[PDB]
Amino acid sequence: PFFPPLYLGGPEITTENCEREPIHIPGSIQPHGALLTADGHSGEVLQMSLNAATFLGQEPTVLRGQTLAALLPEQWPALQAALPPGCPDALQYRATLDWPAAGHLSLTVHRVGELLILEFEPTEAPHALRNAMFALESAPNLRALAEVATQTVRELTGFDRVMLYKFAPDATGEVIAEARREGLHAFLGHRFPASDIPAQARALYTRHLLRLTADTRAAAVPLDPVLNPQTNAPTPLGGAVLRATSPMHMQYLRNMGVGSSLSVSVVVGGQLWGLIACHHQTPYVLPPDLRTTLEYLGRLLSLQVQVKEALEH
Amino acid sequence: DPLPFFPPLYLGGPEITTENCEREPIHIPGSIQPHGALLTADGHSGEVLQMSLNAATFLGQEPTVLRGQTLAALLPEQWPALQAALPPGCPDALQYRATLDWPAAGHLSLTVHRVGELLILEFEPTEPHALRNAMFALESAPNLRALAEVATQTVRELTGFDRVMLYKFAPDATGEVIAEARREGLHAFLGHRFPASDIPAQARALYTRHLLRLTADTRAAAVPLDPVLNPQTNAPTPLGGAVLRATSPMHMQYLRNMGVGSSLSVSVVVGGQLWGLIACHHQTPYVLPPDLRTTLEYLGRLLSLQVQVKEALEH
Ligand SMILES: *C/C=C1/C(=C/c2[nH]c(/C=C3[NH+]=C(/C=C4\NC(=O)C(C=C)=C4C)C(C)=C\3CCC(=O)O)c(CCC(=O)O)c2C)NC(=O)[C@H]1C
Ligand SMILES: *C/C=C1/C(=C/c2[nH]c(/C=C3[NH+]=C(/C=C4\NC(=O)C(C=C)=C4C)C(C)=C\3CCC(=O)O)c(CCC(=O)O)c2C)NC(=O)[C@H]1C
Repeated sequence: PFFPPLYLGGPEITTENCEREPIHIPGSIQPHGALLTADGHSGEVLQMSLNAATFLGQEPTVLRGQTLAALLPEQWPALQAALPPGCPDALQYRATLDWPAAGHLSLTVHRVGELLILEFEPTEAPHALRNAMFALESAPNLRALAEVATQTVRELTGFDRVMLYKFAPDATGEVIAEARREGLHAFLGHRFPASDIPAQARALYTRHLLRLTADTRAAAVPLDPVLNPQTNAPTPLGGAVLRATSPMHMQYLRNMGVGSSLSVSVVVGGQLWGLIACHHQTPYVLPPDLRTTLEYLGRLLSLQVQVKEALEH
Repeated sequence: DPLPFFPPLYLGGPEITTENCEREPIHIPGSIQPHGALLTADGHSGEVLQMSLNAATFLGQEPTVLRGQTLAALLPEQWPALQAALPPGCPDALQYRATLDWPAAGHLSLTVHRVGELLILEFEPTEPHALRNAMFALESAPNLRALAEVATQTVRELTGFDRVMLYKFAPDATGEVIAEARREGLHAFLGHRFPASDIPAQARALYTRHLLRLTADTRAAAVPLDPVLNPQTNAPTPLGGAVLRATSPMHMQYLRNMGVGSSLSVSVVVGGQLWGLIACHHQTPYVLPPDLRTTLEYLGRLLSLQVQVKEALEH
C-alpha cells in the first residue's frame, strides 16, 4: 500500500521506500496553471490553488462561495452532459474560454466520484499531424517506426531530446530510438532499472496517458483547503496534468541537467509497452493544443506498434 | 469465382454487368470527379505529363503553359518538401498534404502521393475541441455497441450527413449495419444484412490499403485525364490512392436507386483485414472539405484501435 502524504504526517520518501509514495495525492499543482475543484451536483467551488487569482483574475475567497453555473454559464450545462455521474476518471472534456483579464484559457475537466476537477491554462487564439500519421503507417518495421516517431515529435515540439523508451518483461527500460539536438549525451541503447519508474507510477501511466514537469526548479502551489471538504480526505489528482510531480523524480531530472520533462504512454493490449519521453534543457510549457497532437500520436503509435509486432512475430 | 481484371473501357474492355462485377478495374478509370483537379508528373524531373480536363478552371492557367513547365517552377516552395516527404521506392499509401495560396482560386489543398516514377497531385478548395472530446468518449464507451453508437453519432455531428452507419463484414464478406445515426424521417437500416457482391472483392482489397473514398455527387459526369494513358509507360495511370478518382458507374447507379446524392466511407482495419466501414449518405450532393475529412481519417484509426480493445474484453 501507500504511505500517507507529507501534509498528513507521513514519512519522508527515500530510495528505500520509492514504491509507497502516494504520487496521485500531492495536494498541490504546478504554477503554470490554476486548478479548482467543485461539487458534481451544486457546482459549488470547494478547493482552489492559491495562485487562482493570477489566472482567473477574481479575488481569493470570493470564488469559494460561487457556483460554476455563475462562473461558467455556457459551459456548466455541457460539463453535466459530458461528464455524468459514474463516468470514469479517465474521461476528459475540454473547452476554450474567452476570459476578460487573462484572454484565451484552455479549460480541461474530469470527474472523480462526486467531485469535478477543473484545470485552467493559457492558450493561443497545420498538416504535420496528417503527414506524420501516414509516415508512421508506411514505416517498414518497428525500428523505423520508432525513428520516425521520435523525429516527428521533436519536429512538432522543438524538444531537445525525444526518446522511445521500451519496457522489458521485468519493467527494465531501454532507449530504442532517440531524436536529439546536437551537443547532448546520447542515451540510445542504454538500459535503466525498473525502480527508475516505480510500480505505482507505471500503474497510473497505464490509465492516464500524459504527464509533465514544465520547470524542474519551480515550487508547487498548494490547494486550499488541502483536503476535500466532501470526504475530509485527499483530493485524487492522478488525472490532472497540472498535478505536482514527485520530488524524487524532480531531483532525478535536475541531476540529469533537464529543465522540462514530458512523456506519453504507449499502451498495447492493456499493458504499458513504453513511453514517448521528452526532455528540454530549459523550462518549457508546451501549450495545450500541441499536447493534444502528442496525445493523438500516442494512440496512433499504440496501434502501429501492434501492427508491426505482428510482422516481427 | 475470383477472375482477373478486364482492361478498362478506354482500352477496348467490355461493358460491366451484374455477371462480371468483380472484374471492373476500378483503380484505373482514367478520370476524376469534377470538384477538384489532378496532375501527374515525373518523379525525378518534375515534368507535368497528365492533367484532368478541368485543370485550367482550378489552377487559372492554360493547359499548354502548365504542361510546358516543371513542378520546380510551378511549386517552388513545395517541390523540395515533396521530394523529401515522398522518396523513390516509397509505398503508394504514403501521402503528403499542404495548403497553397493560389491567386485565381483562393486556398487550395494539395495532396500528393507517388506510384513508381509518377507523382500524383490532387488540388481541392479548402476553408474546436470536438475531436479530443470524441477521442476520450470513444475510449470510455463500456462495450462494442456503445462504441459503435458514440462513433456514428460523433461522425454525424461533425459532418451533418443525413445518415452515418457502422457497416460490419462477416467472415463470408456479407455485411450488416450494426449502428446508425440518421436524420428524422429516414427509415432504419439497423440490423439489415446485405450480400457480399454489393462491395465486390477488388473494392474490399483496395479499401484495405486506401482507407477513405467518396462520391460527392452521384449524378456528376467524370472528368477525363489528358492524355488518358501515362506517357512514361503508354499504360493506365493508377488512381487507387487518389480520393478524386472517379467512382465505378455500377456503384453510382446503386446509390442513385437508393436516393443518395453523396456518399463517403472510411475503412476500419483490424489485424490487416477490413473489419468494417464508417459509411455515410447525404440525399443532396455534398462536398466535405479536406480538413474535415482528415478528422474522419483520424477517427478511422482510433476506431480500429478501440474495436480491437473492445473485442478483447468480449472473450
Ligand atoms: C525512489 C524512486 C525513484 C524514482 C521515482 C519516480 N520516477 C518517476 C517518473 C519517471 N521516471 C522516468 C525515468 C527516466 N527518464 C529518463 O529520461 C530516463 C533515461 C534516460 C529514465 C530511466 C520517467 C520517464 C518518468 C515519467 C515522468 C516523465 O516523463 O518525466 C516518478 C513519477 C513522477 C510523477 O509522475 O509524479 C517517480 C515517483 N526515480 C528514481 O530514479 C528512483 C530514485
Ligand atoms: C456489379 C457490381 C455491383 C457493385 C459494385 C461496387 N460497389 C462499390 C462500393 C460500395 N458499395 C457499398 C454498399 C453499400 N452502401 C450502403 O449504404 C449499403 C447498405 C445500406 C450497402 C450494401 C459501399 C458502402 C461501397 C463503398 C463506397 C461508398 O462508401 O460509397 C464499388 C466500388 C466503388 C468505388 O470505390 O469506385 C463497386 C465496384 N455494387 C452492387 O450492388 C453490384 C450491382
